[PDB]
Amino acid sequence: DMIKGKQGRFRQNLLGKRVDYSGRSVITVGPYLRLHQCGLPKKMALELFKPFIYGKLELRGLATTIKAAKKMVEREEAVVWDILDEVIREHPVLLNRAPTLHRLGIQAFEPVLIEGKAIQLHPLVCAAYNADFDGDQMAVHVPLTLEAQLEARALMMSTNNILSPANGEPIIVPSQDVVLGLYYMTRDCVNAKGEGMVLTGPKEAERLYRSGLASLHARVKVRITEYEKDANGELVAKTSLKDTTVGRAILWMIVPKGLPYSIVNQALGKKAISKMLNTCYRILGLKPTVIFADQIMYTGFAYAARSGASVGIDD
Amino acid sequence: TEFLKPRLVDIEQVSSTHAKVTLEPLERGFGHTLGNALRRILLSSMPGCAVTEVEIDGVLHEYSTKEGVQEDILEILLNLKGLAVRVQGKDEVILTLNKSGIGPVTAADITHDGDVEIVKPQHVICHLTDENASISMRIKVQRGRGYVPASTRIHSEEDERPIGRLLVDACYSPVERIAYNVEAARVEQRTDLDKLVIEMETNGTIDPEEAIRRAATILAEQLEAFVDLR
Amino acid sequence: EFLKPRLVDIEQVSSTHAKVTLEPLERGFGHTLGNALRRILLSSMPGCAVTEVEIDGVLHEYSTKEGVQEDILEILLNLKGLAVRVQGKDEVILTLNKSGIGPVTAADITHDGDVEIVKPQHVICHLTDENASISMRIKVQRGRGYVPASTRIHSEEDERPIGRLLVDACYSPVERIAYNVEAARVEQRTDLDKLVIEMETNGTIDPEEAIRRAATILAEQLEAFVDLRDV
Amino acid sequence: PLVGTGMERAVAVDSGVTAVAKRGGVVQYVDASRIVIKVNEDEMYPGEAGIDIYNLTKYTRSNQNTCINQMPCVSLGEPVERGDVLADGPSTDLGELALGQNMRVAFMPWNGYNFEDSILVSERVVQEDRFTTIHIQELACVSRDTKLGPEEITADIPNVGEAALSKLDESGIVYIGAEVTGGDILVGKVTPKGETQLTPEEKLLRAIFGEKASDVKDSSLRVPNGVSGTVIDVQVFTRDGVEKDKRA
Amino acid sequence: ARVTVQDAVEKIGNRFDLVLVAARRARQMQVGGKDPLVPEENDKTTVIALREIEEGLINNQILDVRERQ
Amino acid sequence: GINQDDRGDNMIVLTPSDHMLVPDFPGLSEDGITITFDREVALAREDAQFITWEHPLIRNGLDLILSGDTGSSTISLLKNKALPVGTLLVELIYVVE
Amino acid sequence: IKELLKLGDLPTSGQIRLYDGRTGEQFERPVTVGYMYMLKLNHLVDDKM
RNA sequence: GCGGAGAGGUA
Ligand SMILES: Nc1ccn([C@@H]2O[C@H](COP(=O)(O)CP(=O)(O)OP(=O)(O)O)[C@@H](O)[C@H]2O)c(=O)n1
Ligand SMILES: [Mg+2]
Repeated sequence: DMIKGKQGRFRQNLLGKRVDYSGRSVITVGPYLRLHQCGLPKKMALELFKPFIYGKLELRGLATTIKAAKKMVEREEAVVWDILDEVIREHPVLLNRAPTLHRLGIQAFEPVLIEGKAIQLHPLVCAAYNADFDGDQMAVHVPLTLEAQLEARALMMSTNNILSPANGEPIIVPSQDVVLGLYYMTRDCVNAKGEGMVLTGPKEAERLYRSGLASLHARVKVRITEYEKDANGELVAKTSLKDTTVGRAILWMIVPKGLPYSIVNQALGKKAISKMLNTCYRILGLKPTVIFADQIMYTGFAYAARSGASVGIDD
Repeated sequence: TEFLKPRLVDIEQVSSTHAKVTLEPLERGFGHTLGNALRRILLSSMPGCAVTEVEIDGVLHEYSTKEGVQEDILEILLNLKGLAVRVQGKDEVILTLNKSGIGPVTAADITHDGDVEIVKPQHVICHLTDENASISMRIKVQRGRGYVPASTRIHSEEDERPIGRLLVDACYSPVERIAYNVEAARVEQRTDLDKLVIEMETNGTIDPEEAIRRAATILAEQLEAFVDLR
Repeated sequence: EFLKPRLVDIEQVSSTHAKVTLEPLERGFGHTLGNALRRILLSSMPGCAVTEVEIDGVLHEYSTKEGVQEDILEILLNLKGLAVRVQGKDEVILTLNKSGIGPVTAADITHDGDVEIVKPQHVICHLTDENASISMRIKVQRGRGYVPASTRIHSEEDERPIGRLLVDACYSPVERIAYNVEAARVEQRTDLDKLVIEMETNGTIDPEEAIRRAATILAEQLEAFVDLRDV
Repeated sequence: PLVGTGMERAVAVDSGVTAVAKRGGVVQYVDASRIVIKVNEDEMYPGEAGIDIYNLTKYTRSNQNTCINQMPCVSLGEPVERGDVLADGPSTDLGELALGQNMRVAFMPWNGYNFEDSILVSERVVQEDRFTTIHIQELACVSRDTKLGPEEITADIPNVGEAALSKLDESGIVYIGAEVTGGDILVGKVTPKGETQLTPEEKLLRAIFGEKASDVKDSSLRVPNGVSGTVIDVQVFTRDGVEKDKRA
Repeated sequence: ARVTVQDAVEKIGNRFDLVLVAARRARQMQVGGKDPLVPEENDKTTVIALREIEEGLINNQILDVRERQ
Repeated sequence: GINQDDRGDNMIVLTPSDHMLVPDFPGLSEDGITITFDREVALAREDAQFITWEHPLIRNGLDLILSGDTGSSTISLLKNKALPVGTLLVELIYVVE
Repeated sequence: IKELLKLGDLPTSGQIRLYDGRTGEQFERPVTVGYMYMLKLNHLVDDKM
C-alpha cells in the first residue's frame, strides 16, 4: 500500500514532491503589468529569496556573518528592501495555477514588488492559465541555479509562449474587458458630434476625442500612412485618405508598422482582434506581437472604462 | 502639512518632436490629478497661430476639382492644417502661395513675410503636374487658444458669405499628441507613491519641455489669486 | 491680456454644508479646476482626530463596563466620528468624566481653550446605573490622510501600557465634494463660466481655509513644474 | 439588508444568537452584559416569582474562530413582551438577519481593475471601518505529569531574556489586554531535567548562582509565527492536588 | 528586463543548447573568473549573458577557443 | 566541533555538539556558555566570558591541540598548469622548544 | 420598483449619469448605480498567503 | 507533536 496507489509513493513522493522556495496566494488583476511580469507581494518575495538576500548582504558587507544577515532580515530594515529590489531585478519566478492542464499552466515572469498579500497576474495570460479572479489561487516557485534561471526566462516566460502547443493559434487573445473596449471603440454611428470632418491623422483624432470636440465613434475621413514590408524586409509608406471612425484611428496608434490598415477598419470583435494578433505575429514576429498585445490590453481597458458600459433592467 | 515634492525629472527625447518625461517621486493620488490637469490644459487651451479660412481663386466649393493637381482639394486642406506658424507682433496675417512647374509645392515656397516664421519649411502642401502647373491661394492665419473644428463655426453661419469662403480647422495648440501614464513608485518605505510618464508630441515650433513649461505657467497664473499660504 | 478667476461669495447653509463660488473662469478651465480641487480636498485636507484612548476600568477594546450598554469597542467607534478642531498644539489630551444615569454626549468633554468640540450633541455612551461612573482621556492629533492602527503597529514605540486603546486615524474632515461649472454671464463677454464647489464636511475645516490650502498645494506642484533642469 | 425577503426575522429569532424574552415585562436594568426585566403582573407567577435576568455573552470564539458578541437593543424602562428581541446576536440587528452589509455599487469596467469576477472597492469602505471582522484564536498549554517529574508553569524559564518575561506576570501568564506578535512567549512552561550528575564544584556554583538543575530546558508555549493580536481572555484548569495559580 | 530571447534563438536554432551556452557563460561570469564584454545596465548575470549572446560576441565555439587558449 | 550560535549583539553562545573532538571540555557544559570579545560588552554583560588570547578556553584548546597529534599529518593535491607534473613540495613544521 | 424610485425622486430607469472621479469627464451611456447587499466571505487572503 | 482517518470548504 505504501508503494502502490496514489496517496502512497511514486505518484506522491517521487513524481509529486514538495519543493522549497515556494509560495501560494490569491490572484489579482494588475492591468498595468507588462506581458512578461507579475506583481509579487514584498513579504513573500523576501521569504522566498531569503538566501539570496543573505548572500547579497554579505557581499555588500552590510552584515558580518550569516546570523547577522538573518537578524537583519527579521527586522526588515530599508537596506533589506533595497537589496531585495536589486536582487529581484532580472530574477524570474515560476507561476502555477492549481490544475496545470497543459504546459502553459506553468510560466515564468519577472516579479515587481508590491504591497498586499495577493499575487498579481497579467490579464492576457489568464486564458492560458484558465485563471479567474474569484478566489483562484496560484503557487510561485523560485529557480535557483543559473541554468534554471536561463531556462525559466527562455523556455517558460509568458512572452515566449504566445502560441498554443496544441494548435498554432494564439493563446493570449484579449478576453472580455479588452475586447469590449475595442469593440466600443471601432463601432460607428450614423450621426454624432463631428460627423464627416477630415483629420490629418490619428493624433488629432485623439486631440478631438479627449477634448470632447468629437465622439469616440463618429464617421470621419482621415489621412493615414500605413507601412508595408513588400520588398525584402523594407517598409514602404503608403499614405491616403480613408473613411473610418475616430475610434479606429485612436486604435491605429498602437499597431506596428507592417500591418495593413484594413485590420482595424472593421467592427473589431473577438474574432477580429484574434486574427489581428495572428497577422501581426505572422508578418512581424515575436517581440512586436508581444508589445502590440500589451498595447491592445491597455487601450481596451482604458476605453472600456471611458465607455461606461453597464447593464440596467431596461437594457 | 509637510508634502512630498517631486525630484528627478528625467526626459528621454527620442525624435526631437517626441519627448517622454518621467517624475517618480510624488504623493498618493496626485499622479492622476496633476497629469490630467496638465494634459487638458496643454491640449485644449494653448495660445497659438493657425490657418483658419482660405479663398481659392479657381474653385468655389470644397468638392470641385482643379485641372492638373492629382491630389484632391481635401488633401490640400489637410496639408494646410499641418502648417505650424509663429507670428511675433501681428495678430492676424494673410500669406499668399503662388507656384508653377513640376514637383511638390511645399511650405517653403510660400512668400517670405516679416513677422511670420514657418517652423517646418519642408511640409508638403500640393503636387503640381506638367506644363500647366498653376497653383495660387491666399491662406489667412489667426491667433487663438486650442482646437476649433469647422463644424462649430459653420453652425453659426447665418451671416451669408460669398461662395468660395472655405473654412479650415484651426490647429492653434502646438501639441499634436499628449498622454500620461501613472505607475507605482516607492521611496524605500512608502509604496503608495506614483510616477508620471508624460508622452508628448509637438508640432516642431516649440520643443515639448517648453510647451509643458508654459502650460504649468498658465495654470499657475490662473491659480495665483487664491494661493496665499507661503 | 487674459482673465483669471477670483474667489467670490462663500455661502454657508449649515455648519457642515458649504457652497463656494468662483466667478471669472475661462472656458474649459471650469472642469480642470473643479476636478483638481475635488481631488486635493478629498485626499489632502489636514484635520485632527483621536489616535488613542485610555479608559480607566478597561484592559482592552473588547471588555465591557458595568452600567453601560454599548461595548467598549463601540465606544471607540463613536470616538472615531468625533469632529474636533485643534488650533495650536499637535497632541491634546481631552478628559471625559460623567456619573449618574444619562447619555454621555460629546458636550461633557472637559472644556479646553485650544480645542473646539464641533458637535456637542454627538453621543458617546449611555449610563444605566446611579453609581456607575465613566472617566476617560482621549488623545487627539493633527494629520493628513488615513492611517490604521495595524500599520503604525510596526512602530509601536513602547505601546506597553495595556490600558492603551489604539484607534484608526481618519485624518480628513471632508466627507463629500461636488462641483458644477455653469455659464457665468459677464456683462462684457459671451461665454464665461463660474465654478460652484459644494462640500460636506464634519464641521472642522472652514471652507475658505480648505479651498485656499488645496489651491496652495496645487500651485506648489505647478511651481515644481516651472523649472526644468535638462542638465 | 436594504433588499430582503422578510424571512430575516424568522431566521434570526429561530437561531439562538439573539436574546429573546421568556416572560414579558419592563426593562429594569440594561448593561452590556445583562438585561434585567421586571415581569408583568399578568405573567408573574403567584408563588416565588421574582424577576427575569438575561446574561449576555461577549466576544467568545466560534467554531470557525469568529467572534460571537451580543449587543442590547432595548433601553431602560421600555416594556417588553414574550418573544421580543432584547439583544442582537452576531450579525443580526433589531431582530433581523444582517449577514453582511449593503453598499452603493456601480456596474462598469474601471480600467480592468474589475477585469474578471474581481471587485473594486473605495477607500471610504476601509475608512468607515465597515468590513473589519474580529476573529479569535484559542491556544492551549498543557502541563502533564511525566515520570521524570511534573512540568511547571512558573515564570522562571531557563536562558530567556527578561524581555520575554516583561509581559508575563509573576505566575507566568500574559496580562489580559497585552498585544503580542509571532514568536512572543504566549505562556511560561518548564521541562524537567533528570540525571544531571553535576560536578561537586558545579553543584557549589549552582547553590550561589541559583542555577536550577531541574530546569535547563523550556517547554513554554509561544504565539504561532506570523499571528498577532490582543489577549482578551485567559482560563486555567487544575486537577485534584494542584495548587491554584494567581490567574486562577 | 530582457523580455524576448528571439534573436538569441535565431543565432542557434535549437533553442535548447542556447540555454547551455548561456549558462556556461553566465557561470563563468558569476564566479568571477571572467569579465563581461558588454556594458552592464544593472542587470544580473543571466540577462547579461543573453544580451551578450544576442550581440554575436559569444557562442560555443568562442567558448572552446577561449578556454583552450 | 563546538556550535557557535551568533545571537547578534556582540555575544556568541557556544554549545557543544554531537561531533565534538574531546571527552569533556574542561570549561564547557552541555547547556552552553555565552562569550563576548569586546571588553565593553563584557563590562555590561557579566554573564559572558571575556575571551582573549590569555583566556582559559583558548589556552585550554591550545594545550589540547598542541599536545594531541591531530592536524600533524595530511596530504593534498595541487592543480596548477604553471608547474611540472608529479612535482614534490613538502611543508615541514619544526618546533624549537 | 419604478414607482418606489419615483417616490424618492430618482430616475425611473434606475441608471444615473456618472462623472469619472479621476478625469472628471462624463461617461457616455449612463451606468447602473444603487445599493446592493454584499458579504465578505471567510476566505481572507492573509490566511491563504 | 512527524503522521493517518473522518467532516467540511475552496478553484
Ligand atoms: N469540481 C471542480 C470545480 C471547479 N474546478 C476548477 O474551477 C475552474 C472551473 O472553471 P469553469 O469554466 O467551470 C467556470 P469559469 O472559468 O469561471 O467561467 P464561467 O463562470 O463564465 O462559466 C477550473 O479551473 C477547474 O479546474 C475544479 O478543478 N473541480
Ligand atoms: Mg475562479
